[PDB]
Amino acid sequence: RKMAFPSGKVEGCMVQVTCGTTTLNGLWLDDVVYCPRHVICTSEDMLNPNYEDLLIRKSNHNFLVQAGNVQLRVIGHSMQNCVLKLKVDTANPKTPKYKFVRIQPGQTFSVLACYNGSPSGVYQCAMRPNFTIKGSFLNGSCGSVGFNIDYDCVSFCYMHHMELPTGVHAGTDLEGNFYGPFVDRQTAQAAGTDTTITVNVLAWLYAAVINGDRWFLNRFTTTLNDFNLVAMKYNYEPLTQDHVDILGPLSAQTGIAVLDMCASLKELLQNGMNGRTILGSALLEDEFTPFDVVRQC
Amino acid sequence: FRKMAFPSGKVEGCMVQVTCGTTTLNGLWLDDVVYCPRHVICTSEDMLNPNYEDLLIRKSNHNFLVQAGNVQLRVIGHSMQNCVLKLKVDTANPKTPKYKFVRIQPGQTFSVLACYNGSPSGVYQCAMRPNFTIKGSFLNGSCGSVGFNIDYDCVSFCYMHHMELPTGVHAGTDLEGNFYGPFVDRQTAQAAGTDTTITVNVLAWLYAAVINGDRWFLNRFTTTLNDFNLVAMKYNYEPLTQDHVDILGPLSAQTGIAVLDMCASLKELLQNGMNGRTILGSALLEDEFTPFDVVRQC
Ligand SMILES: *[C@H](O)[C@H](C[C@@H]1CC=NC1=O)NC(=O)[C@H](CC(C)C)NC(=O)OCc1ccccc1F
Repeated sequence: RKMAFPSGKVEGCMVQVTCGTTTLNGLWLDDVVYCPRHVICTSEDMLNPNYEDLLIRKSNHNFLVQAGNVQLRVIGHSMQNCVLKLKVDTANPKTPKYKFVRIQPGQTFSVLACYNGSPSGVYQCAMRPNFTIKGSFLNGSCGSVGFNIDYDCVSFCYMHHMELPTGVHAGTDLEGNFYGPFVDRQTAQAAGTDTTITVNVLAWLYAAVINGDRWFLNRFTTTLNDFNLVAMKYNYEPLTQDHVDILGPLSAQTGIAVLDMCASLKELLQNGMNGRTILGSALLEDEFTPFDVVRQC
Repeated sequence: FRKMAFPSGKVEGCMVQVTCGTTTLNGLWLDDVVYCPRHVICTSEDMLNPNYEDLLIRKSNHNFLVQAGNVQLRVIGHSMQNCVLKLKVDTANPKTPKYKFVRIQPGQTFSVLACYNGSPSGVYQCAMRPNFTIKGSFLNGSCGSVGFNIDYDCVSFCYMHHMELPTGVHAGTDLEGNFYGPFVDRQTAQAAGTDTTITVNVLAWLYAAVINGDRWFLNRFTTTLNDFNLVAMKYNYEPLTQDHVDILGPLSAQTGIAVLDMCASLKELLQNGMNGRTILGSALLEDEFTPFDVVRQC
């Protein structure tokens, strides 16, 4: 089962941010609220916004920040890349221990989808190799954040800014730097060609085994380089030696050598599933990391 | 589409741990009552067929250890409601949300906050199968984890976890302690009925495909509900109820496609197969999204 981190620590930080006729979500940590800077745009602005220009023309009192029924007074504002930072006069007592991180493609994270400052749903995503994320984000979701929880610490890794015409999504880290070649303007943008996260497919196959599913296994083996040749042919990421290392615990747990699973994946790529499913799916799933699988088994 | 859970924070604020001896499971702390599975009072010698009523008479308030984190909550009364233990505690939970206890129907979905020793580990979306099992992720120590939906500010609690079956699926009760399905809280091998496909959710999925402009499978014909139900059962699909017909109303309205017309389209897919075609990027029909789930993500 695809499993998200419990979202309570993040729900206590979500607020609503309005400028003009534009409302989206912000993240309130300590006495600062972080949100996408395109909240300051209007219809005409959005096509080619000169954000520094638009921002200097704004006053602190142009920002309406609401935490539920309560309006927070903005006592200062600044911009860090694509993220607007609003200083408010009061600190959030619900602020958890946190940090800002930039995740690598193939890493997963939970998304708390929010609208008008209110949490609506939580789900698990992966950072695609082409730096998109396949999410459920509608109008008004901008400022929703993605995160992981290690111990009692929330690592914020994603803030949501836009949809692409293919229906995937793009956004920034909490320093305001986009993942991928995207820009926060109202244009149709295309991503690089997406590739499949191989180490995650391998983790998922080990999971199907742990759960007693093994029809796809074979007795064949393969070298790492010969597997990577076939992987790349089918637009799968090559498997690094650290990726192999990371798969050790699942290998140990099932007694299936990593390169043996690679030989099984190779057969699937070349032949398909021929009606058969794995863990219920007709497709090879690649949004489960080794850690995600282990933690759940 | 994707499975999307409700935000879990209102439920996290209610999770505690309940311990008898060395046996620790999770409980749900609402106002001044903690709810947990009664088998917290079982020993290993008792697991195969406990006498819960006799096991409880031997129990006093001061034998129950209830903790929120490392903070003890003193128990001041206890009772048993079916398969659930109710422990009155001396502190009202300040984080109690608006809530209700609901008993859901097969096919309905809900979020599960998987907890261990009172600490949440993850949240995910489950479907109650037509045979009253759920396909969860539960390890040892997960009992007492709850399933819920959130409507506005109000948490509807619908599931409490009690056990695993040989097939690897899971079974449990509502918050009044009544099992879903024919199962009992004893350490015995129990078999669920044969699982069937959740027809109402497949229909919801077809509506979702139509809303997104994927509508090759729509035909010019209709059927009666009885005719559809009789065919459906031959393909191991659940028959539709009047409540199923009714909760498809909004999607029927959104699309202008009568429920019974969508049933005729489904019938043709069941009889003729997909013919190497996809619906929403899939050769498989999905049955774990309810009409409400579809509306949420659309
Ligand atoms: C903020 O809430 C919003 C979220 C997206 C709206 C619908 N699904 C979403 O994920 N963000 C925006 O609307 C973006 C604002 C820009 C100034 C960055 N724009 C956007 O998502 O639309 C992209 C676009 C533009 C033109 C043609 C196609 C297309 F996809």
